[PDB]
Amino acid sequence: DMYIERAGDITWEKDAEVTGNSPRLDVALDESGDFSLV
Amino acid sequence: TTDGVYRVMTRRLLGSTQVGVGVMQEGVFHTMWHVTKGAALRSGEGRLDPYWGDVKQDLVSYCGPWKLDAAWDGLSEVQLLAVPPGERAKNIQTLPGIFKTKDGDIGAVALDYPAGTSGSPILDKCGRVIGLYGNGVVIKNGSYVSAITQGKR
Ligand SMILES: N=C(N)N[C@@H]1CCCCNC(=O)[C@H](CCCCN)NC(=O)[C@@H](CCCCN)NC(=O)CNC(=O)CNC(=O)CNC1=O
Repeated sequence: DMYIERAGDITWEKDAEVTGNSPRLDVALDESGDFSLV
Repeated sequence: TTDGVYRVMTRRLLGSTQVGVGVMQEGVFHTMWHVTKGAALRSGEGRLDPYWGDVKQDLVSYCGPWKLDAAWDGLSEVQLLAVPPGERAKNIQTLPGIFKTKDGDIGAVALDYPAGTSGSPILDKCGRVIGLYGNGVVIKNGSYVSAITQGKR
């Protein structure tokens, strides 16, 4: 058994950190729902 | 059952453990299949039972059909409202990458977070959830790149 606890609202924050790149990858998705790098 | 982002908790480990993230919208709770594996969730004195799921999409709805229909424009920046275990929800702006597959392309965010962060929503500038975070690959640098997982309503 699991339980949920509220973590906040779904809102866009103007003063948000900007980070992370934008890679372009060829990937395969198998029947089990796992992504694979191709 | 109020709208917003919720933590998926469980006392089945050493104690309080956050297994993933979820989004409640229009009375339906949206998380990723691998987080709950369809298990029923407790919302206080009331329970929530799975309504729809697809292991391939790694998504699952509760109390109703999938309600998230917003899509990334493939152009604008978006924000990952990451919810790490024991850490306050933080908005992380970023520009999605591309997962190039045989069935088309999908957005991907190159953000690395604890395993318990699976299911944290990804927002557009308008505030609409355009997908869920937690299902991706690990790139060359040991990085983690999660796909912008979105279902059909
Ligand atoms: N390691 C990183 N740089 N970042 C991940 C972030 C993870 C965020 C939350 N997402 C998940 O938990 C999902 C759940 C399963 C969904 C797929 N059905 N897991 C992953 O996507 C699979 C994908 C591998 C399959 C590729 N074919 N990644 C891995 O396990 C890599 N982790 C390890 O090896 C050891 N674990 C850790 O360190 C803890 N977690 C990480 O650190």
